[PDB]
Amino acid sequence: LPNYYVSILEGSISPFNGQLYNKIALTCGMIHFKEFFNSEISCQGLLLKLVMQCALPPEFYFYTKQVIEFEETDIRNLTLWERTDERHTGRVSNHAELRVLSY
Amino acid sequence: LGVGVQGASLYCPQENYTTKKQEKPQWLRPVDDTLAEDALDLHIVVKSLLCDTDAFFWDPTVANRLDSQYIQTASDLRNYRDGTEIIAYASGKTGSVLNLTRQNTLHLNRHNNVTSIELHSPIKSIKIPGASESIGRRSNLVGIITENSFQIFRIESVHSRSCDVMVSSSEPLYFVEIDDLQVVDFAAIIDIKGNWSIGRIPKNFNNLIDNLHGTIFDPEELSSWKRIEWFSHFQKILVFDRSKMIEIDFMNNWQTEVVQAKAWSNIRDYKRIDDKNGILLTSREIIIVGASESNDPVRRISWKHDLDPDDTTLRITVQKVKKPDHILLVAFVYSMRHKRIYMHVFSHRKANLFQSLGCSTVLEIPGGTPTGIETILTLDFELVVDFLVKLRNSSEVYYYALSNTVDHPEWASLFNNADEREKESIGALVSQIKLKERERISRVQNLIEHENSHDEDKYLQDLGYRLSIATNELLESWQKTKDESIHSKLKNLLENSDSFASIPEFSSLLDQFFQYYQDQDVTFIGFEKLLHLFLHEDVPGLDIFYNKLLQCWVLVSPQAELLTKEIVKDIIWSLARLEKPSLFEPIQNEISRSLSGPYQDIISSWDMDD
Amino acid sequence: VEILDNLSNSSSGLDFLQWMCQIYSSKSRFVQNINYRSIVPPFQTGSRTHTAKFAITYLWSSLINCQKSMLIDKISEWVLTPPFMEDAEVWFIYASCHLLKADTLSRQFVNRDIKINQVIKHIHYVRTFLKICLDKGGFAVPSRLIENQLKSFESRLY
DNA sequence: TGGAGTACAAGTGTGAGGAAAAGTAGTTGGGAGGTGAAAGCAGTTGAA
DNA sequence: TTCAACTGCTTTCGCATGCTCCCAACTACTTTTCCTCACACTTGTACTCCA
Repeated sequence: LPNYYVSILEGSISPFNGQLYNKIALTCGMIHFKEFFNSEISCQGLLLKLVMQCALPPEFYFYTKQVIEFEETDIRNLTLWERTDERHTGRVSNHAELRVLSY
Repeated sequence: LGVGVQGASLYCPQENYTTKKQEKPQWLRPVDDTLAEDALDLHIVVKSLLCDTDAFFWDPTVANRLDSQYIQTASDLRNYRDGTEIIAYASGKTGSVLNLTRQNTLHLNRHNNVTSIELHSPIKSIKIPGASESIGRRSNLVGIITENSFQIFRIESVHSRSCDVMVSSSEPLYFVEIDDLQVVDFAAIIDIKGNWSIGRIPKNFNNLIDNLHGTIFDPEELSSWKRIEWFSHFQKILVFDRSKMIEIDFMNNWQTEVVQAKAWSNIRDYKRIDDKNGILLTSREIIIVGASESNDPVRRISWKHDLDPDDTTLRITVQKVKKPDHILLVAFVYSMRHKRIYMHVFSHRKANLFQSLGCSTVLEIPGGTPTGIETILTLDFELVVDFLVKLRNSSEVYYYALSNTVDHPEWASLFNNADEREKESIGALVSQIKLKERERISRVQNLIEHENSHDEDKYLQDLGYRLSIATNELLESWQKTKDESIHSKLKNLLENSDSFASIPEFSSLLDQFFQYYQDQDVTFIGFEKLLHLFLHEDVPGLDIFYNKLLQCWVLVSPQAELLTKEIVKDIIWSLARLEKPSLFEPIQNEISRSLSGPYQDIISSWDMDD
Repeated sequence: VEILDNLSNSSSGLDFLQWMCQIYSSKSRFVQNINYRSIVPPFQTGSRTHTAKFAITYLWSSLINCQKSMLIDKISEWVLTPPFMEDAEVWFIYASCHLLKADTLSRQFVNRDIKINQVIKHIHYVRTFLKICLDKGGFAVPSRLIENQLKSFESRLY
């Protein structure tokens, strides 16, 4: 195996500045993750973990939840985005799990 | 005197177990290494406060912005009174504003009166020289360097009735030779970029540079750090850069390049210790205590210790300690990247005998990092020391007495917006949850009074039947849609999808709902072996998942009871992805897409090999 | 020092310095034209005209340890085998091996045939090996004090 | 009142900066190699 | 004449042999192909000050 098929295949650099989501954009474009599979996330399994990390009283679980219901058009369906076009990662934070973190 | 020298260099790195045996048969320490032996030295702060107020580089032409040392004015050159400690520092907008007593610590005076002389140029260096013990006094003058000028001031005869510190002056001698000057020392002796001169100081503030000077100009040195000091009082200046040290006598005509540090080091800082002979030099990779020579005071390079931290912006402060049989010399290096310190304890004995102890470090305040650390002369084995710092991205001057005995602006200045129509409409959601939290505590309390009833049991009887119709429809909704080669809700019901309140009793329903199905096209993923990413440990039952969550929010909530029930139930409304088809569904598509590629793609699509 | 300052279940620290001067010690010439990165001469390599910092460390720390078991012949033979014919600091310690012999042997515990004219070698080895320390380059020794040490050894020789 | 310029935003277009195991580069510093007598005695020529 | 001469050949055993690398060890800079997204212009929709 040649000298650059061994270095790409090893863990040379870590994913940085949101690099991990941006390969999921090429993974949602080279095959469309929409209209084949389902891009719905279990966002309650997300927020269950984030409460006991910071150990606020669990009142903020629904207080976060009323925020997400108020902002999201079509309340449910914090879906994952697709990008099939080019290298232009959109500057919108279109990814589902990152939207929960800003909420 | 020991044995270790070379005549040009003299080394003792960290725990080399150095080269200075003599085999003294005196039956008490039969070796005289360059190392001491004693117990530890832990350092604790005594914190106080004194006063207050492109991006990937730093301009080395700045040296200091503050100085503070004991002074002896003309009235103290006359009377019995000797010693008042002052401070000379900068403040204001661009640092161009130029402006005491010791109760138990160092503190600013009671009369809160500084001497505000106005300066029309940014300040690059503030220092007072300090005098020698062969002239008997402590010098009353002060020399500073601006960006546009070079101004020399002088303190004269302060008061005690109001603690009034007043200044006389020398004039701003502007750049008649138009080159920026770098580091001054008095002990108008100046170091311009590459060249230098010896000046004359006037006593006449009622209205200069001699014809002896030189240069060290290195064409192969691309920085502009320069540095001069009087060395051993015989009109010998030491002119530095980040490449070499030149020894220049400006009274005779005799120049010498002494140190040459271009190969694997540089010169970072050179603090002139108030001692006449012993003076430290800080390089990178090594801390040098090169003193002067006994016979002929030219230069004698003495015992040194290596320094592992590497950076381009390292400086040093060094404070003596007088003891009866010896003299300590602590060595605080610091940088502009981090908050850490590094210290070493040398020792000077009577026959120019040097030793060493070891190294330690302390911690500091998390607002920025230091840029300049200044020690206190303190007017004169239970070691003590005192100093004061100044951090970057700050302008406060703390106080420390070390002895042997995080809010970011962008996370704060982004919120709290100041409009009038938008002043309470953000809180409309705050009024919305108070419309829903008062609601959704009464809707659950319908079910909380229901405990082991028949009135709540008939809901689950309808629940096992309302899911059972649309799911066998969904099982055959996947056989009609099987000729595809091209999905899970658990919200098929519409009654409430919230109307039962028990952790053990719904598990009796769903496991019986699991014993309902045995045919193909219906498959259920695990829950007692798949929930466990939250507790990060064993979850032997879904019921005892709630058990320690019941032991979790006891003190932090009103009544603490029903919310922990309903979120665990909401995971059953969220984690339960239970509509995977059976084995005809992957197998019909693990071979069909395997046919879309040829025989080259077959064997390169391979598992079950290890 | 983590083996030298442990001394509880130790490997004595001096076996590791023996590991250093057995595999890294090379007598190549310092070629000086190649641009050295990540290996630097003055504190980790051991070329000709530059005895290694870890090689002369294993000299002093195995003579201080050699005193503190009271084996001197085990190192006096061992220093004899390299002709480090450039540096002067290894000639002082090669004199200092015999200077510890002429201090330890010159006791005699009587209150006399071979012990008197064996030390007369060890005085003569310190005197000739200190002169070749002065014959080489810059490394000054207190050779006025050592002859005050050596004559005090002679006071029990007589 | 009916019609023009402030700028919230948004997708279009073009290369550039980063990574590493490999290789060739530049010196040395070793190593074994490989490119007549002791005495005859004769014949013949010796030479001014 | 008288003489050397130097060439020739023979036992005795015999002693008995006489252009400079090529490749290791160090090291270093360069080789080879890959990878993830910044800059800027432009375009839209809006509400301002327009007679």
